[PDB]
Amino acid sequence: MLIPVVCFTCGFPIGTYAAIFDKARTEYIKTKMGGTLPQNIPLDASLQIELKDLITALGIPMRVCCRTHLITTLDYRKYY
Amino acid sequence: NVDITYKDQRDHTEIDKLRESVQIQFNFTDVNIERPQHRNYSQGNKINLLPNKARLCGLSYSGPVNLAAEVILTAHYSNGRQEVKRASIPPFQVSTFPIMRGSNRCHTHHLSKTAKKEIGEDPN
Amino acid sequence: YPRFALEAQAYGFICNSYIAGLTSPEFIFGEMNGRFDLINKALSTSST
Amino acid sequence: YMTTGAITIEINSTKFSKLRIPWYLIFRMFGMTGDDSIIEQVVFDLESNSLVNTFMIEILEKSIHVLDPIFQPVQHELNREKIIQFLSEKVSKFVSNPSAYKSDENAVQYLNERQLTILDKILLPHMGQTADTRVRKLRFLGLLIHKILLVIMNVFPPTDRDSYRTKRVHGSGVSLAKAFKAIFNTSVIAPIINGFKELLKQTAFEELTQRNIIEAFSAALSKNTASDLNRSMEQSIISG
Amino acid sequence: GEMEDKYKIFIKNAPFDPTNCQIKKDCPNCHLDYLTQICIGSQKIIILVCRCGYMSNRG
Amino acid sequence: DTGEKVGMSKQLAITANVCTAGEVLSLKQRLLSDPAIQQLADVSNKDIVRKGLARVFINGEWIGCCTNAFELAQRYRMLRREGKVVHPHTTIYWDSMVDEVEFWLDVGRLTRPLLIVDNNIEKYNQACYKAAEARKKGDKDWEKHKIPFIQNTRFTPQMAKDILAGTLTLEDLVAQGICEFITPEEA
Ligand SMILES: [Zn+2]
Ligand SMILES: [Zn+2]
Repeated sequence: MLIPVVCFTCGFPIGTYAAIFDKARTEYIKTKMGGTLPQNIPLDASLQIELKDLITALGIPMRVCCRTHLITTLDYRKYY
Repeated sequence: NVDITYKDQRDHTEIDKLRESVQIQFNFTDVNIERPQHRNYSQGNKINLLPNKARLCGLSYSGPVNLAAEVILTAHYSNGRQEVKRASIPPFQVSTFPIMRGSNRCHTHHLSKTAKKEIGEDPN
Repeated sequence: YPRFALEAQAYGFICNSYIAGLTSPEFIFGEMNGRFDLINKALSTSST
Repeated sequence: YMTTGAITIEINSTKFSKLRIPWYLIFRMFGMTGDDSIIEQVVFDLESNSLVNTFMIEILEKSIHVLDPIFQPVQHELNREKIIQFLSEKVSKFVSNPSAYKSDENAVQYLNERQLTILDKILLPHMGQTADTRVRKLRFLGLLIHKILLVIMNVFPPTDRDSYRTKRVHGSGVSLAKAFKAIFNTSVIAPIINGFKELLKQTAFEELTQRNIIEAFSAALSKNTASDLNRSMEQSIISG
Repeated sequence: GEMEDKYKIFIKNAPFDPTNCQIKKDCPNCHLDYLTQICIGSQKIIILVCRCGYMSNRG
Repeated sequence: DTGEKVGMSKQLAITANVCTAGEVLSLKQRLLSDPAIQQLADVSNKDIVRKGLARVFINGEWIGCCTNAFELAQRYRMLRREGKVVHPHTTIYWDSMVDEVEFWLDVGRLTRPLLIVDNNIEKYNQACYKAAEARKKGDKDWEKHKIPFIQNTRFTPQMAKDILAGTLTLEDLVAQGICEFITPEEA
């Protein structure tokens, strides 16, 4: 229901940066879109923004697993 | 619109011996459907039955149906003369018909995503 | 495909490999072929 | 269509039960008796001498010369009314005492009118239910026979039982209605009939007033009817 | 046989059915660039029909 | 995938819907009013096989005969694209093998929207005709009167962008004749 405390695969503490990563990510996407209605922002276009440098700025390594689970984990607070 | 004839077999008076059969005829006048309701057990009216309440209590999410009718009968004698009677029935709760979830007859039609989420329904 | 089509594609010739990706007509023909094998495998239990 | 050559018609419905009538009698009851007109009701022409039309008249001419055990004395009959009379002789379930209602005049007309109106509504009801639509019901039934003989002809394939140009998907509303009514038949009007039966069996009808009509109507619709109807409707939905 | 009544209606309607196979071949009657090809029967008889009424095999 | 249930429980495709029942009476009273239809009681079987008239069914029942079945079916198809005279969910089938027209507006018809392809076949045909006129008359450069054939859909990238932006709907595409609903009968 949230980004996990640790990476499911290796156990790196990805959760200690999860909250920040969420909020920062949102702001970052609002920079790349240019002030659009939340529905007029298509879902497929919000996912094509590269989050590589943002995750690196969080101090997270270049591990495939950690970034997979950080980027793709669904938050329940946005579905209910 | 039912219309049939049945042979009568009452043989006590002379006036009974003057008759042949009874012509049955009747129809229904006004039909309407209201939302599902519940009793709450206080000797009162019917209160709204929410879907989760029916899920939990093992009830049925059925709304009562209201019908009106007209019953007009004919009486046939031996000679060939007839006696016609008429009767009017006001709106009358016939039975409860099941209600589909999310339809016009459902309570979660006037209720939005927040309202569905608040009472114990799936908002999506 | 039009009526009385003479091209080989109209009757189930697939020019694409799986790694290249089939098209809609080729996927349908391959779906027709695959469904036959499932049905015959369903007759495997009952008939014998 | 049979191996011998007879072309027959069965009308499955509530009133009747799987009776098969040769393809000429249905046409003759409706006012079209001449054989040339009837062969123009299926082949649509008598002046085209091609393979299809020659073989069509061959099959249909051979069809009308078979002796069905049920329609022997009504095989070459000339008019409509006595054909309908024999129809009543056959299908009338409540008539089991022949040679008696024929001694009077009114019963013949009553049976003829009843069998005229039922077959006016029970045959091809999508074309109408009044007498003015009977004539074109003849033409449409002829067209159906023609289409069937074209498949006998090996000219067109039979109907594909799996293509979706001849399928429909109904769903909740239609099935719920047709089950709300199929069980309405047993638990409502039959109880009303029986309640009126037992009200007439006890209380004098010339003494019966409106109050007792209301009493009997609300008695025949007591909790047994409402219970049985809804229980059978839910049992039908859950049983499959 | 065929081409005569088993498919006469279909053949006459062929130049108008949009789902029929067209052939890049000139027409003699109306000098049209394309014709409609139909392959009927188990002998696979080929007929080139045109909207102008042209028909091969003397039709 | 296993057992006797294979091929028994089917699933709708992503764009497939099921049609409700349309107003059959409006279309029927429109058809009987159409001058290009001879009424069923106003024509006989001999007439319809002599001239070869084509019969017009609506929702199952036969309601007259037309002279040119293809022309009637395509004119009603063109009316269905305007959306005012014929309802967009009307099935208009034309059996060219037996030469009959069928209109359907009942319940249970699977439909899906399909983008409509147009072309300039009429301009191509007149160009071919004038090229033939110059061909037999003796012009050595007759073939520069011919025009290329063009077939295309009217769906543009801007319409896709607006669908993603929510400013365009399917009912707006049907309304301006870009897509139309097709049934397995009409397909
Ligand atoms: Zn990891
Ligand atoms: Zn031509």
